[PDB]
Formats: sequence, C-alpha cells, structure tokens
Amino acid sequence: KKRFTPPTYQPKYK
Amino acid sequence: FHVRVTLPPRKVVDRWNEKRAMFGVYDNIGILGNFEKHPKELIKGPIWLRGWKGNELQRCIRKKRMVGNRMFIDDLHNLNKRISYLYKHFNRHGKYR
Amino acid sequence: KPDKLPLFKRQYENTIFIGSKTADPLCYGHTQFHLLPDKLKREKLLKQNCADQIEVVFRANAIASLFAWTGAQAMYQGFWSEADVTR
Amino acid sequence: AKKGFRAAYRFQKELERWRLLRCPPP
Amino acid sequence: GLEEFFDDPKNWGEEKVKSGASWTCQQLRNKSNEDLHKLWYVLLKERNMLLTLEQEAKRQRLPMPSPERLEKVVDSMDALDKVVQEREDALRLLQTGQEKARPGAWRRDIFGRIIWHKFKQWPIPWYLNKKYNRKRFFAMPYVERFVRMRIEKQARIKARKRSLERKKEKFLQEKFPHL
Amino acid sequence: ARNVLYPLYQLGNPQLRVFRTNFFIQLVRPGTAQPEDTVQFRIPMEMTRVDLRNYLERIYNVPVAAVRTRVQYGSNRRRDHRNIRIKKPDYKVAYVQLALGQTFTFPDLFPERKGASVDVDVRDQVLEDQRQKHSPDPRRGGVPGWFGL
Amino acid sequence: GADRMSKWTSKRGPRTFCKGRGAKGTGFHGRDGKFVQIKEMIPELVVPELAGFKLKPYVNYRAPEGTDTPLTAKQLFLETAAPAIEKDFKAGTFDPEHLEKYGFEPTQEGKLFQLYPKNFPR
Amino acid sequence: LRSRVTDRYWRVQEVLKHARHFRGRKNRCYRLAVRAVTRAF
Amino acid sequence: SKVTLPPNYRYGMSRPGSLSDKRKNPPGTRRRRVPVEPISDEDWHLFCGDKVEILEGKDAGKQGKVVQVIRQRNWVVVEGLNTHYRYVGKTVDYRGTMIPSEAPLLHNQVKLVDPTDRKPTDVEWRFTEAGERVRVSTRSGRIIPKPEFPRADGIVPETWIDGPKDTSVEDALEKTYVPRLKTLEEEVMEAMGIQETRRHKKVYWY
Amino acid sequence: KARGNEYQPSNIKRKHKHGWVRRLRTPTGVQVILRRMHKGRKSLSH
RNA sequence: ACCAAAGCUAGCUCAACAUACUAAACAAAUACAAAAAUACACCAAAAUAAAAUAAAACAUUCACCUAACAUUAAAGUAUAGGAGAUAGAAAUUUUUAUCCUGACGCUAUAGAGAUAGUACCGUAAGGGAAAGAUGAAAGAAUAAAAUAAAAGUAAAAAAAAGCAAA
RNA sequence: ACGAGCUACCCAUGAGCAGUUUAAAAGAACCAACUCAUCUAUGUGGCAAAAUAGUGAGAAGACUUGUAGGUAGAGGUGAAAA
RNA sequence: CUCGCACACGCUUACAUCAGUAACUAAUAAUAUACUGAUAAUUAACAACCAAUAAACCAAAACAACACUAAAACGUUUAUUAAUUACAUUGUUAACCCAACACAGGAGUGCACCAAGGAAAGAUUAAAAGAAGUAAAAGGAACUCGGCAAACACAAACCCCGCCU
Ligand SMILES: [K+]
Ligand SMILES: [K+]
Ligand SMILES: [K+]
Ligand SMILES: [K+]
Ligand SMILES: [K+]
Ligand SMILES: [Mg+2]
Ligand SMILES: [Mg+2]
Ligand SMILES: [Mg+2]
Ligand SMILES: [Mg+2]
Ligand SMILES: [Mg+2]
Ligand SMILES: [Mg+2]
Ligand SMILES: [Mg+2]
Ligand SMILES: [Mg+2]
Ligand SMILES: [Mg+2]
Ligand SMILES: [Mg+2]
Ligand SMILES: [Mg+2]
Ligand SMILES: [Mg+2]
Ligand SMILES: [Mg+2]
Ligand SMILES: [Mg+2]
Ligand SMILES: [Mg+2]
Ligand SMILES: [Mg+2]
Ligand SMILES: [Mg+2]
Ligand SMILES: [Mg+2]
Ligand SMILES: [Mg+2]
Ligand SMILES: [Mg+2]
Ligand SMILES: [Mg+2]
Ligand SMILES: [Mg+2]
Ligand SMILES: [Mg+2]
Ligand SMILES: [Mg+2]
Ligand SMILES: [Mg+2]
Ligand SMILES: [Mg+2]
Ligand SMILES: [Mg+2]
Ligand SMILES: [Mg+2]
Ligand SMILES: [Mg+2]
Ligand SMILES: [Mg+2]
Ligand SMILES: [Mg+2]
Ligand SMILES: [Mg+2]
Ligand SMILES: [Mg+2]
Ligand SMILES: [Mg+2]
Ligand SMILES: [Mg+2]
Ligand SMILES: [Mg+2]
Ligand SMILES: [Mg+2]
Ligand SMILES: [Mg+2]
Ligand SMILES: [Mg+2]
Ligand SMILES: [Mg+2]
Ligand SMILES: [Mg+2]
Ligand SMILES: [Mg+2]
Ligand SMILES: [Mg+2]
Ligand SMILES: [Mg+2]
Ligand SMILES: [Mg+2]
Repeated sequence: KKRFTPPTYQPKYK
Repeated sequence: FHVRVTLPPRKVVDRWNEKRAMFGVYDNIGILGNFEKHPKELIKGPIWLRGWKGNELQRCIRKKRMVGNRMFIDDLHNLNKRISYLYKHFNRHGKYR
Repeated sequence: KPDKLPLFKRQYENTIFIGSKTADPLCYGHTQFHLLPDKLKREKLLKQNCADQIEVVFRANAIASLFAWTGAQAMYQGFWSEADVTR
Repeated sequence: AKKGFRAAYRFQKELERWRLLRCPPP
Repeated sequence: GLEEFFDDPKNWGEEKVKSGASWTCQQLRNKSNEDLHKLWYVLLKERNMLLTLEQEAKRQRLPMPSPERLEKVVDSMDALDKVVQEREDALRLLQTGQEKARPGAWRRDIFGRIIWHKFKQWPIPWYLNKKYNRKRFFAMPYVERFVRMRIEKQARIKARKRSLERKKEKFLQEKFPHL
Repeated sequence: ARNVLYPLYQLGNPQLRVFRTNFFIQLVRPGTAQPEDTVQFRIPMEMTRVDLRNYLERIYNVPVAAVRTRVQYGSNRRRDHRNIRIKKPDYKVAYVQLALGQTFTFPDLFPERKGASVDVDVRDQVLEDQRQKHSPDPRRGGVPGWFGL
Repeated sequence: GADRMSKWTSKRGPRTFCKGRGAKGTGFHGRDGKFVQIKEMIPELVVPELAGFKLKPYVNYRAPEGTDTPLTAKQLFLETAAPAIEKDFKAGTFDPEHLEKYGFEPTQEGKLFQLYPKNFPR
Repeated sequence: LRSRVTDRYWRVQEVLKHARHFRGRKNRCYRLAVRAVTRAF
Repeated sequence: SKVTLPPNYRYGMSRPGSLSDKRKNPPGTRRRRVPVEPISDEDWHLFCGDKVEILEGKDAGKQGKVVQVIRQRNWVVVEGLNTHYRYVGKTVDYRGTMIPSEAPLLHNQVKLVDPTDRKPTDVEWRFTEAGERVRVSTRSGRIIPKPEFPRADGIVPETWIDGPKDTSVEDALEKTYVPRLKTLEEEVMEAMGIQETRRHKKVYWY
Repeated sequence: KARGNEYQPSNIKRKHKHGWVRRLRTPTGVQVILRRMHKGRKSLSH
C-alpha cells in the first residue's frame, strides 16, 4: 500500500 | 545522585506526648469489661473497613456495596473498572493454576 | 492635508468629458444651470447653526463646476499641461 | 527532597576529606 | 466657553496643586435634590478638566501634577450617585415595595443553571415575538447528568479548600508554640 | 447616559430627558495637522454625534457646526509574562468644527520656569563640582588620602 | 487558523457584518432609505444654571465627617408621612381607605415617571 | 511510603575507584566502567 | 485605586505599586511562603507613634518611636535604633550620602512602654465602663492612650487655607433637604418650569 | 497537487458551522457546550 | 575554571464529620454570525445499550458493566448452564447512641493535568504542557552565603602493536 | 459525537475567453490569458510532506472560476481508479 | 532586471512619529516594514444597514436590424397603505492572507505593461567531480531497450488498439 508516516512537530514552547 | 550539602534540622520527637503515652489503652476492653464491647468497636476510619480485612478485590467489592450509592459519578466509574480488571487478573492470569 | 476638508481618495476610470464625445462639433459651452440638493437648503443650514455657509455653498459649487467645464473644453482642443492655453 | 538523615550526614564526612586535600593542615 | 476644559492659566506650570477633601456620603444627604443636580455638573466640569490634563501629561512625557485630584472627584461622583439611588429605592419601596427597579424572574436555562433573567421592553406581547419565542427556558433530560457533575466539581473544590485550612493551622502551631 | 436602560419609544411618547449624564469627554492635542476650526475630543463608545453636539452646546456653550467621529482600534499584539495577549481599550475619537468663526488652538500646559531652569542648572553644576572633588588625584597612585602622615 | 479567543466586533467580519459598538438607536429607515432621525428619541440633556450657584468639587479638610447612616425606607416614612398621619388621627380625620393625600399612589402608570418599570433612565 | 535510594553516590563510587586509571570514557561513565571493572577482576 | 496581588507574596518594607518593589519582585516570580503567626485585628496592640523598647538585637534596652508597621508580616519599625548602613546616591564616578536604614523587628522582640515607669510591660485590651477600648498594662495597671500620628497625606486640618475650588465649612454643613415624596426627577422638572403633557404608552416587559 | 493549505479562511462559513447559535439549535450541539463548560474551557465556541 | 549542584514551600492524596448540594460575579449587553436596546409567533420529540473479551475456535452463553436498601451467617448451598466456560439466590438470622480525626500519604520527572484546562497543536469534536528556590532586612546589587562532586569541555593534541586490561 | 472552508457531485448567485482563420460561437483549426500535467533533467531532511527549468494537451465548451448552501461512515459521492 | 496600482475575501496594529539595540527577532553584518519602549492614528459623498399587498404584461442576451436551439439573470406603471422629524450606527492603517518559516508553492475581479515596482554577485582563488548555457574538425544514429535528450531539422508513408472532443 501507500506506506507513509507523516512527521510530527516539536512543541513551540520548547 | 547529588546529596544535600547541609545538615537538616534534627526532628526532636518527644516519646511522651498525649498520643504515645495513651496509645493502645483500651485494647482489652472486652477481656476486662464483662465482654460488653469487642475491641473492633474502637477502630476509627472508613465505614467499610471498621473491623474487616481482605485483599484488593474483596476491598473494592465491599466499598461498592456499602457506600456505592453515595460516591461521585467519576469515582463510581473508576471503581467499576478496577473491579473488572482485578476480576480478570485474579482468575484468568497467574502462575500457580 | 486635503483629507481634513474632508476628502477621500478613490480609484476608478479617469475621464475628461464635455457632455459629448470629441466627434461632436459643438465643442464649446455657453451657460450652466445648477440646482442645490435637499441637504443644502437654507433652512437646513440655519438649524445646523451655519450662517456664513449659505454663500459658501453657492461659491463652492460654481468654482468646481465651471472649472471642470472650462478645463474640459481646453483639453478637447489639444491644450494640456505642457501646451498651456493660448486663448 | 529525599527524607532521611544518614545520606545528609555521611556526605559531611566527604566534605571534610575534600577540604583537607585542598588545604592541608599545618 | 471652550477654556473650561483647562485650568486657569496661573496654575498651568505649577508642579504641585493642593485641593480639598472629597464629598462624604453624609454631607450629600443634607442637600436637596435640586442641589445635588447642580453639584453633579460642577463635578462634571471638574472631571473633564482633570482627564484632559492627565492625557496631556502622557503626551508631554511628564508626570501629572497632583494626580490624587482625579481620585477625589470620582469618589465624589460615586457618593452622589449612591445617595440619589438611596432616595430612589426608598421611595420605590414606599410606593410599590419592589426591591429591584428592573422586572425579572428566576429561570432555568438550557444548560441547567439558575439565571436571573432581566426583562426587556417590547411593543408586542411575549407570544407574538419571533425572537423571544426561540429562546428556551427549561432543562432537557440529558442536562440532569451534567448538572450533577457540576455539583461534584464544586464539592471537591470546597473539600480541598477546607483541608488546606486545617493543614496551615497545624503547621503554624509547631513553629509558634506560644500556647 | 451609558449603562442605563432607555425607555422604548412609540408614537406620542414624551420627550426623553437625561438629568445627570454619565458621559465624560477628554480634549486632546491632535497628532497631525488640523485646520483652525477643528477641535479633537475623545468620547465614550456609547456617545453619538447628536449627543456630543448637545453636550457642548448646553454644558459648555460652544457653538459647534459639524461633528465627525471614528472608532480607534487598540494594539492586541504584546504578550504578558505568561504569553497572554493584553489588549489596550478601544476609544472613540470625534472632531468638531466651530460655527461662528471661533478659533481654537491647543495651549501649552507645561511652560517651564526660568528660575526653575536656573535652579536645575545650579543643582547640576553643584553635582558636577562634587564629582570633580571626589575624583582621586592621579599622582597619589591609589594611596588613600585620608591619613595625614 | 483564526483566533477564537478574541472579541468579535464589526472590524473583523465582511462588509455585510456591521455591528454597533453599543450606541443607542436614534431613528429608523424612511421611504427613500434616508435615515429619519426621530427628535424625541434623541436624549435631551437637561442642565441647570451654575452661575449663581456656590459650591465646589472639593470640601475643606477641617470639615468634620458624620456617622454613616444609610437612608432607610422606614426612616423616610417617619420623616415625611408620619407627622401628617399622626396629626390627622388625633383630630379624627384619618381615612384608611384613601391615602393619596399622604403621597401614596395606587397605580404607577398614571404618572409620567414610574418607579417599578423605571421609566426614567437617570 | 515512597522509598528512594539516597546513597547512590556511594553506590557508583565503589565501582569508579577501581577504574580511575583507565583510558577513554571508561573512567567517567558508570555503564562503561562496570563492564571494564568486571573484566579487570 | 487598588492593586491586586498574587495569592502568595513577600513583603519587604516597600509598597506594592512602587518601582523598587517591581525591581525586587518581577511579576513573573514567586518565592517561598514565610511562616507568620496569625494575630487577629483585635489582638494587635502595637500602633505607629508610641514609644517601644527593643529587647533583642545589637541594641538592647533602648527605646524609640514606631514609624511604620507591616501588618501582613507582623512587623514594627522603630525610628533609627536597629539600623544598618546603605548608600543612596550612586553613579558611575561618585557615591555618597551614606544614610542609615532601620531593619524590621517582630512583635515578640518589642514590648510597649508605660508612660509613667518607662519600663516594658505586657498589655491587654480591656473594656471600661465608658464604652471605649483602651489598652491596659499588667504590672502598673495604668491605661495607655492611643498614639496620635500624622496621616500619610501630610496635611494638618488645623492649619488650612481654602483654595479657589474649596467649599467653605458653613456651606458644607448647611442643610437644605426638604424630605418630600418626590424623586430627584420630579423636583428638578418643576423647579425649572419644564412642562410635559403627553404620557408614555403601554410597554410589555419579558 | 500541493496539499497543506486545506484551510481557506472565511468568517461567514466559520460562524455558520461552529457558531454559538448553531451549537444551541441541535440537542447534540448543546451537549458539546455542556462538556466544554464542565471542562473549564475559556472559549466554549467560536 | 565553565556548564552545573544543593534547599522546602506552593499545593495535593485518602478518609471522617457535616450542613443537606450547579461556587464567586451579575450596572449594561448575552442563543441576528452570543455578549448588537426596540415588531405579528409556530413550537417541539421518544425506540431494549452494543462490542473488544472468556469458552484456548466460535454461533446458545460470558460476573461488574443504568436502575440494589447496608452488615454477621444461611452459601458459594438450592438451582440456572453447547449441563461446557461460568452464572447463583431466598426462607431464616446478626448489627447500642454523641465526642474521642486524623496520616508506619507524597514534597516540584512525586502528589490533581494545573502557576492551567491557561499557552500551544487541530476547521471542529478533541488533545494538552514545561515551568518556583539568597537573607531577619535587597528602603544591606563597590551585595551576600553555599557544593565546586553527573555526562560534556578547559588547565594538558598525538609517537610502532591491536576488545585497551591484567 | 464532530467534520463537504481540501476533494467527488449537485442546487443558488455572479464573473472571464484577446487576436487569427471560416456563410459558423462548428463539443472545427493556429496561438495567448487561463486550466490540466506528456517526456526528460535537476531536486530526494529539497524552494516544495509532490516543487523548479525546458518541452507539451485543451483553450466558445461535456470549458475554466469567486461567494454561499446541501448529501456523513452499516454511510455520502463516483464519465468504476475499489 | 521587469507581476505594477486598486477593490473584494482574509489577517488584526505587525502601519506612522521619536529613541534604543550588550542580548532577544532577521537563518550573517549594516541596520529597522519585521526586535524593544513611549507617543500618535483610519473623519463620508464610496461601502454595509436600507417597505407591504392587489392588478395589467405570451414576445431573450450576442453593437441587435433580426434570427438560431440548449428556449434564456436583468421590471415598469396604476390602486391601497407606509412614523416624516438638520446632524444615526458601522468598515476606512499596513511591507499583510492560506502553506510549522520573512518558504522558488497556492490566490478571485477591474485597469495598465508602465509614468510603476525591484537587485541575479558578503570578499577572494579560477583544482577535480556535479548542475545549467554557447560553439566545433571529418562522419551524421555507427549511440541506445527506443532518435531518450539535443538539433541550422520543424517533412512523407504503413500497421495495431480505440471511432471522434
Ligand atoms: K491465578
Ligand atoms: K456544506
Ligand atoms: K516552495
Ligand atoms: K496580521
Ligand atoms: K533493440
Ligand atoms: Mg464613518
Ligand atoms: Mg486554533
Ligand atoms: Mg467588516
Ligand atoms: Mg475587508
Ligand atoms: Mg440622514
Ligand atoms: Mg492541516
Ligand atoms: Mg476554495
Ligand atoms: Mg474465545
Ligand atoms: Mg489466550
Ligand atoms: Mg456483555
Ligand atoms: Mg435443558
Ligand atoms: Mg508537577
Ligand atoms: Mg522527585
Ligand atoms: Mg561535571
Ligand atoms: Mg601490548
Ligand atoms: Mg464547497
Ligand atoms: Mg477568440
Ligand atoms: Mg477547438
Ligand atoms: Mg514546469
Ligand atoms: Mg523543464
Ligand atoms: Mg535547452
Ligand atoms: Mg494546442
Ligand atoms: Mg486538437
Ligand atoms: Mg452534521
Ligand atoms: Mg458504500
Ligand atoms: Mg469526474
Ligand atoms: Mg476494474
Ligand atoms: Mg482492483
Ligand atoms: Mg499569522
Ligand atoms: Mg536581512
Ligand atoms: Mg531608528
Ligand atoms: Mg515598533
Ligand atoms: Mg525555510
Ligand atoms: Mg543578492
Ligand atoms: Mg557567496
Ligand atoms: Mg568542472
Ligand atoms: Mg549547440
Ligand atoms: Mg562536428
Ligand atoms: Mg543501432
Ligand atoms: Mg550497439
Ligand atoms: Mg519504452
Ligand atoms: Mg525529443
Ligand atoms: Mg503487432
Ligand atoms: Mg480515445
Ligand atoms: Mg479499429
């Protein structure tokens, strides 16, 4: 299938 | 692993306050009182644990029976989930069986 | 600044008109007749506590209206900023 | 703040050792 | 009469300006209703001048000369408003006996709360109003569970507060054993 | 008046009268160039053109001619220490023009005093002299000068 | 996205959305769309004459204060209506049926400024 | 009753005192020292 | 104007709305809560302006006048007795005006001084037959008057000159109220001769 | 063909889909308001 | 020698007692696109909870799982169950009042998520944090005291050959 | 429970298509704006969670496009690519 | 070297004046449309808000003369009513919006292609490899899966599968 793991974002407060 | 660098103020505990001197005074009320009050009628604490003992499952079941109708909504749900998990773990899991 | 008159800036087509297109042979004017609207009546000005404004409205209408008419006549004859006006 | 006194006092034995090494007594 | 917004020219450059005390509540009860009406505008012209000076101080980046004058005037305004209101409600009680000057009734909104619904002025009755007849004053059965949960939340907050007071009392006694 | 309930108006109702106005007016110096007849006021949000015209003509007896008003928006960008926006209040600015040719110029409310300016110069001069006296002598090489010998 | 935790005012929406900032209406729309401003609905400010009036926004510091006694509906009755009622009853002219002569008013709708409806703004 | 280890400073000092003369990161890091100390004995 | 304070706060002989306080305590910080023994308002017998005797510190047995009291932390500040020295005028190339500063003292280190014997004595509040709350000593048994102290405004009502915008005492105390049963709206309308004929229509409230 | 900008702002749509009026018109919508009031939300709805 | 280290309060947890249970604030505006004084209306509604699981599969069945009025016993008994898994009563019995309530519960990676449902990420339902440390006085900042102890670097780059050590 | 502000389709209400060739506004022809994305090369934690450069197909229609509304998961929608 | 002015939608003071930038923001420095503090501002004629009922009326917009098929948005007049009363309320800044970014992406209409708006190179040396562009002796597909790509070429014909857009 169309395997794809979307990226995540670091929390802005850091 | 850093430990504190200053000596804490030493706790001056008095062994002869009112609580410790009178601790366990009327434990023999039944023996020396014509058997009018069992020593279990001196326990102070929860309503469902005065003079009773059990494991975690029997304690949660007992709490639901006595004070179940007086508990809050959220506390009533959490108790039900605790009963179900303990029921499944004690009977359907373990080593000796 | 002119904004204190008040005047408000706007953007649309820039038109120079005389009442007819350039092909019209009648390129000059004789007279104009203007009618003040309801908002500029003498009675309205008195209620707004405006005494000297009665003559201001007449003068302001004539200066702006006649200049646009006379200016349009000159530019229909080819005269403009760099050619000035001969007659 | 960990409860207890043995850890707090035992380190005072170490602090004295470091001071002697840094500033030896006459 | 446009100079009333500014103080007299002799006092413009003064760094400190002295003023009397504000009107107390008791002093205004001895004045007549006609007297209070005239005193309100005397205060009104004073307050406008002080506000003008305060804003001008910020523009010039300089401190306002004796800023406590504005605090005195607004206190006088509130006292004048209070005493006239003390005459209005007292006269209303004698004539009608109603505590509040705006009609209203206790209603239960859709969220289950108890809300004091103030009334509004309309030229048509309640049943002929399109907008008013769309508002709902009653609680649906599903609101009962949510109303119960709000009681539990407030009970826990109060329970935590009461236990906090007990802990402080024990803590202070140990450090202050003067008993 | 503001924060009050006006009577609903129908046909034939009596005239609406307000005896103790709740409004307050600030007279401010214009930030830009303004004509000779224009006076700029800051008014509360619940004040209209007609209210301000009656406010000046009756309370202050100022013969105004035309009143124009606008609403100003305050800055809501700067953040608090806990990263919460703090919003400055929005204020309504109204410009009026006098009718009978009366001329108004905003006065200088903080004229400095020549004596006070001279006193400030003397105070500054005294401080400068005191600093010069307190300045160490370079030839002493940092040796304290309090001791005699 | 958009800020859901700010004040929703007229400046944020489209040209269609024009919400007032709190002013009180002073008219309606006429035939041609020109705003017909009703004279009655305009709040007529009433001002007294302060020229012959001697009073200042500040009070002297040496002036003593007084015991703070809030006005009571009972104290007002004993001050205004009680002397008239007391004299009439001693003279035998008291009438329990009609009390209009003492300042009591049965219905408020007759007078110009009601109390329970709170007709006057201020 | 939450029980926490407080003498952990002396727990790692009994190991690092035998690894003071090593080369690299084995004389500082505890995880790399124990494997080196155990092989040393 | 009243300034709101955080639920936990520390007092250091500076008013909350001062630049010195903001410099000491930024709005984004909060410190440890000091233990303060609760004293009810009816048990605080130390005021400002009465002579007191210092028991503990570098100076013992000396007497002085109380100038400031910190009710929040139970502090009494004598006038220049328990003093430490600091500098005030500070700049790049000059320092000076060495001004002594007085450190705070707790209530337990300060005992009120009776006027007659000039010795420290315990004080208890007593209710006399005159209805006034007067402090009463324990040893000598003599009452101590309240320490009348000038207010923070610095203005003495005894010596005052009325300004242009000051109301005279005679007019302030002049009574003109005639208590009739007409509201302020009715009285002013008939005073100026404002006449109104028509009446409002029926308005429905809901 | 370049996703990521699925949100095209519009005040007419935002106030009609997630507005306070719509939340109070459906029985399920009112429960959404009740849940957010119980949780302590600063903004119940747009 | 840098980076760092240490502190004990904020408050919380579990009960008990207990009034009897949607707090605080409501001047004005709040279900027009909420917080916008003001026009001929429509208004409203209910239908058994299901399944993940257990029976080593899974179809009948699977405690608690919305509504019990409790405790000591009768009893895990009679019965109900692809009679398998497991489910499970009653008749009949026992229970003397108020005070004695506090802590072999935690101490900032713990205890509530909380300094807070706030920042912030989502169109929306929803998810949801990290963050405090001087002293009696900082109206003692030429200010003071304390460990100088984690990894990482500096003081001080390296000299044939080897699981780095013995 | 919440989602059709992207996308599939539809209902409203609007707005675009210049020149050139032909009795033609003919799902004709050449070629822009505009809309799709054929081939190759860069790019591959990149400018970009699908782009840039060159080159291409349609370009008066079964065409593009703005605003706003409707259909919701045992479903919606689909000139079937599950 | 050339995507420029304005409106709608959106964002919400990020705009303006003065001062400061050791550090925070700009992926660097100068510095300030973008970071900090103080003060100030968008003024209505344009735009939003801006009557009801009954009756007469089969006859398209495309320069519309008159026609085509797919049969088409776009109202006037008569009658009965409509508070009649200067000045109502609201939007007016910007270098901006949606894409985690001060992103080579996405973005409707009117009028221009400029009179307007902007800067491809921080300073050097001129190695390999890689990307983009120009030119070439003799030969002109001998390359290669294929004439892919490139070209001073920009043509002709056959077949298979679908009729065609
Ligand atoms: K088991
Ligand atoms: K929709
Ligand atoms: K890009
Ligand atoms: K913005
Ligand atoms: K081949
Ligand atoms: Mg305007
Ligand atoms: Mg958001
Ligand atoms: Mg708008
Ligand atoms: Mg706009
Ligand atoms: Mg008008
Ligand atoms: Mg997204
Ligand atoms: Mg779109
Ligand atoms: Mg199974
Ligand atoms: Mg298994
Ligand atoms: Mg089940
Ligand atoms: Mg059978
Ligand atoms: Mg925590
Ligand atoms: Mg911990
Ligand atoms: Mg280290
Ligand atoms: Mg070797
Ligand atoms: Mg759509
Ligand atoms: Mg064409
Ligand atoms: Mg074609
Ligand atoms: Mg391309
Ligand atoms: Mg290309
Ligand atoms: Mg090429
Ligand atoms: Mg083509
Ligand atoms: Mg073709
Ligand atoms: Mg839905
Ligand atoms: Mg389907
Ligand atoms: Mg399709
Ligand atoms: Mg197929
Ligand atoms: Mg398939
Ligand atoms: Mg943004
Ligand atoms: Mg830059
Ligand atoms: Mg500058
Ligand atoms: Mg700035
Ligand atoms: Mg970037
Ligand atoms: Mg460049
Ligand atoms: Mg370079
Ligand atoms: Mg090369
Ligand atoms: Mg070439
Ligand atoms: Mg060649
Ligand atoms: Mg070949
Ligand atoms: Mg070959
Ligand atoms: Mg091939
Ligand atoms: Mg090719
Ligand atoms: Mg073949
Ligand atoms: Mg085909
Ligand atoms: Mg064929």
